[PDB]
Amino acid sequence: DIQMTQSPSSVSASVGDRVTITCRASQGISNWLAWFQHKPGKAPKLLIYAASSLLSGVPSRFSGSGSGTDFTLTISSLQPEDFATYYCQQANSFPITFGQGTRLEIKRTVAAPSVFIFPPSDEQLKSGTASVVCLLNNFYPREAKVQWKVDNALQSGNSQESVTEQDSKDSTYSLSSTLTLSKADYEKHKVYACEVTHQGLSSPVTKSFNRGE
Amino acid sequence: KYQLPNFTAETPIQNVILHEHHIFLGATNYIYVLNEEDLQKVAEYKTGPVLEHPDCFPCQDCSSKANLSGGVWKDNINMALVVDTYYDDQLISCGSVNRGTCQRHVFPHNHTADIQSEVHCIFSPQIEEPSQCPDCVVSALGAKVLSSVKDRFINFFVGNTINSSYFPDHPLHSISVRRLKETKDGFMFLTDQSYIDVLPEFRDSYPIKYVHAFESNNFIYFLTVQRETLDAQTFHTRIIRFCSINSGLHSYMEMPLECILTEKKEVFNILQAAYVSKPGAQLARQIGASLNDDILFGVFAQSKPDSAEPMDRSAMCAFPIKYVNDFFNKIVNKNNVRCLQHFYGPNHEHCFNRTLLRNSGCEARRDEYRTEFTTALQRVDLFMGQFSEVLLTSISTFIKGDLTIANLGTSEGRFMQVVVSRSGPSTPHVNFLLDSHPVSPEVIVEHTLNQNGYTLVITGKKITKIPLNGLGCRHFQSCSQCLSAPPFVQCGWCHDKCVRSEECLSGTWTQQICLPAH
Amino acid sequence: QVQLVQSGAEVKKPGASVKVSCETSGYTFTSYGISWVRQAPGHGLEWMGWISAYNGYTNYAQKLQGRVTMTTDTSTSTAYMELRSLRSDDTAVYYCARDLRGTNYFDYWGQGTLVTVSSASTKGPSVFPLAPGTAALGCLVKDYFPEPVTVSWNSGALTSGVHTFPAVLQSSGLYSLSSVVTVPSSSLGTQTYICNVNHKPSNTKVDKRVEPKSC
Ligand SMILES: *[C@@H]1O[C@H](CO[C@@H]2O[C@@H](C)[C@@H](O)[C@@H](O)[C@@H]2O)[C@@H](O[C@@H]2O[C@H](CO)[C@@H](O)[C@H](O)[C@H]2NC(C)=O)[C@H](O)[C@H]1NC(C)=O
Ligand SMILES: *[C@@H]1O[C@H](CO[C@@H]2O[C@@H](C)[C@@H](O)[C@@H](O)[C@@H]2O)[C@@H](O[C@@H]2O[C@H](CO)[C@@H](O)[C@H](O)[C@H]2NC(C)=O)[C@H](O)[C@H]1NC(C)=O
Ligand SMILES: *[C@@H]1O[C@H](CO)[C@@H](O[C@@H]2O[C@H](CO)[C@@H](O)[C@H](O)[C@H]2NC(C)=O)[C@H](O)[C@H]1NC(C)=O
Ligand SMILES: *[C@@H]1O[C@H](CO)[C@@H](O[C@@H]2O[C@H](CO)[C@@H](O)[C@H](O)[C@H]2NC(C)=O)[C@H](O)[C@H]1NC(C)=O
Ligand SMILES: *[C@@H]1O[C@H](CO)[C@@H](O)[C@H](O)[C@H]1NC(C)=O
Repeated sequence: DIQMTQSPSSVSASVGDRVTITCRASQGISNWLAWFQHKPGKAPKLLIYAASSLLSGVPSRFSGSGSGTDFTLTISSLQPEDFATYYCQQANSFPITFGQGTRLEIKRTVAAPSVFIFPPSDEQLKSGTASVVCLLNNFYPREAKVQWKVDNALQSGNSQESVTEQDSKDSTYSLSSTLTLSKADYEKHKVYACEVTHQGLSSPVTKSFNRGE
Repeated sequence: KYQLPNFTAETPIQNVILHEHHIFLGATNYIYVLNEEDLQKVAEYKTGPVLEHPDCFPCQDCSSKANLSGGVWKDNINMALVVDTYYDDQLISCGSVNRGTCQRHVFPHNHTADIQSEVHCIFSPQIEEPSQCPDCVVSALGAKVLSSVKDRFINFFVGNTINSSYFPDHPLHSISVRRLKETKDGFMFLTDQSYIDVLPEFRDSYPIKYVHAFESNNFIYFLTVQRETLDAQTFHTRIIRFCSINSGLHSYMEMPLECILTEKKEVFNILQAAYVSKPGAQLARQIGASLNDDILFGVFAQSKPDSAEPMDRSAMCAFPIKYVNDFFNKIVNKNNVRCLQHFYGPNHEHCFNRTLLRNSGCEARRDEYRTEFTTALQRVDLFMGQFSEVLLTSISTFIKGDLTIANLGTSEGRFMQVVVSRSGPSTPHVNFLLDSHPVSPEVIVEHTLNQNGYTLVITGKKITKIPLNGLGCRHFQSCSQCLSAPPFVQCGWCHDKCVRSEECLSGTWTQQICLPAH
Repeated sequence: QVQLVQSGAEVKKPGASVKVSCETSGYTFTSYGISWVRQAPGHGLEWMGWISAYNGYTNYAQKLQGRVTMTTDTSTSTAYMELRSLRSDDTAVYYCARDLRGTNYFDYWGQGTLVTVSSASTKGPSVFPLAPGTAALGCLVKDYFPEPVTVSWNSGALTSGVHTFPAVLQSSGLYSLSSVVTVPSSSLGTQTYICNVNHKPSNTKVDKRVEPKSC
């Protein structure tokens, strides 16, 4: 097998900047290299083949370079339609190998999250399991750190997180953590708290509730 | 019995290049690199027998992409050899196999002979249009490639001989100009008028073999051997002149050449080799030329009837390039000019009611016209029958004083040096046997110091470095005979040998008296 | 119009096999090759194999333990891929691409099918409410299989400020997502907020009302 190495793995830029993704080939592949643009919900879109040959319809701002083992993809002036996950593929030998991808993300002003907390409804708790959820609404960047505390004591091994994609309008994020416990371990503790650390908050924001209050 | 710097290669040698004191040989399945001084082998590179597969493209790992069992090895005969100096100096080689694609070898600074260090094939597929291949350069049936840098880019003027089997699947262009992309990873055709092909109906009935190609006076010329018309079975030679503006084919014209021997008059209508050079003073005043003018020296032969195969009857004609251009610009009228019969149809819309504009000698228009002359450009043989019973196959030219001297090679493998003059006996002052193999027309002439250079001559698997002066002496075996040498060879007797003063290292060298014995 | 149209999504139990089809149109079929590329959740693209309808040549990745089998029907110009001995590792999206023979330059693709491999069975979701200057309320769609679920609000009348999160695979093998929305807190008494959870695999259409708690 022959290994491809993309760099960087993820990078953020504003509209109108130049962004360059480098690909390193394990062996000399000559100019048998393609670049792909991949957006969620659709198949990968071939942009550049033969290291530097653009496909019909691809804008001029996309440019290919490199030969042998070093390759480069360049976007001169970014546009909103260009933020996606780009992949580096070889066409030189079997097995065919891709890169690890590169996430391109829009840069905006830092925005503090809006932290909410939802206790378990009585329906599920009357069934055996209770799940408390914590919400971080419309923030940037994704430097979120959420940790659960019960009776002022940290939690581990029971939280599962989930993040939305960058919003098409205001370029923000949103995160939902689900702390799942059994009704037995739930009815033994009083206060349930969610701690949030973010690059846009002066101090770690904690949102708590009492089990019956 | 001549001790000369030579080199054998174990495979036939096609083209040869001289650059930076190294000699590059493009041979069947190999590319050799010799030291210029002694023709000792310095470097090699194996373009050897290669396996062809349709699903395999240049620079690929074919052994992992396809099933290669039972594959017939194909010998990769060199077809073109070029050196690029515009950017990083490199060596572009085009072989016969692998769709006739080319590859480049980059030269390092510390060492200028590393041809196996950095090698990049020049190929890019055309997924958009699967029938177009600008990287398929060279026809295996015969190709002449002339490269030149213009407008800060590298251009490839290619003449290809086409078999009818190529056209269905793997087609090529009769005359094309390809631009090397700035990424050096592919050629491209800038317009629909960058290439001129033969009609599919005439791929077999109208063969075209491209003999020579050169650049002069900001014009591109291609010497070729074609059929006189289409329905006729006799062959002749044409010279092709065109312009190239932004990698295009403009003002394309074909004009027939005729080399006659008035001793009614027989014509030698098949060019075997040519060489453009400037003339010496004598021949210059003998052909109405100046010392700085470019002359096209051509070696012609007579065709076996209704064929393009030449018999052992040769001739030698000089065509001053300025007279060629003036013949293009003046002879044109309302009867000599014709439409290109093999490009357009014999009954085409353009071939009926379109004329060359007189606003024109090199203009590029959106709808370019491509013409073909009726009256030929004739010249009389300058040797006047001296080689009318052998087959000359190689020629080059240099100047010694006021004399223009021609280096000729024959079919039988003979090399000879003759003095070119219309008024005078065209008797070769040098004449020996290089090899049993015919002498290749691909030769080199290098000048060093004061008109004392050499010429590289190819015969079979062997190439030999032949000095331009002093060989006329090395066949005399007596001082009374060494004294009778023609004055321009400047021979003299060194004790036991007949050489020139440069080659008499120690002892006595005499050119005045000789004292025989009785 | 040159198009590649793959089959539908499929769910299989571990140990079984799956056969995905890819019907192509718009070009001479034999003149191109067909490759297959899968992507697992949280991972990048992975080449599985290439097949040439002209020669019948096939090449598979040694990473797949020879569990792959690609076939081709030329008279109908369709490609087929078979993956046997399915593991949970093989839960992914499978793509069918074309290339100009040996170029491996994939210009046109299929839409990709979802193949889900897990020892779980089809179970309808359980919708639980997430009750409240600004207010936030949501729906917790818990324990369903397989993906996906479509979640709207007020029968599609409320789109602004809605965030439906991607599902997360629980330690039991049942997915669970949450779909929330922010609304002005001055409307919680004059505007009812309902979330519509539709799980087509189980034909489970559910409309759940979200109202603030008792106190
Ligand atoms: C690779 O292909 C060969 C096909 O055999 C020949 O190969 C080419 C040179 C060409 O001439 C084809 O038309 C020929 O048919 C396979 O070798 C044959 O395989 C068959 C079984 O299908 C067997 O009966 C024959 O004996 C084989 N022939 C020889 C000479 O061994 C071979 O199996 C293929 N290799 C693969 C697919 O890995
Ligand atoms: C060389 O001459 C061409 C052609 O002149 C034309 O010829 C006749 C057919 C008639 O139409 C005349 O009136 C024309 O002038 C010149 O080409 C024209 O160039 C202009 C420049 O913008 C262009 O708009 C016209 O369409 C061109 N027409 C044709 C027929 O080519 C040209 O300018 C002259 N000089 C060159 C080519 O250097
Ligand atoms: C070609 O050149 C080679 C040398 O490059 C000549 O071979 C040498 O010949 C001399 C005698 O003339 C021998 O003493 C040497 O041993 C030879 N060299 C080797 C390596 O064996 C050869 O004679 C030349 N041939 C011609 C036809 O000129
Ligand atoms: C086109 O011309 C080529 C050149 O000769 C022919 O190719 C040769 O064909 C013979 C007979 O089939 C083979 O034995 C040779 O190996 C071929 N290659 C050579 C001589 O280099 C070819 O046959 C011609 N086209 C057709 C349709 O016959
Ligand atoms: C050029 O570099 C090579 C490194 O491979 C070395 O072998 C060679 O000696 C160098 N040339 C010199 C030092 O003249």
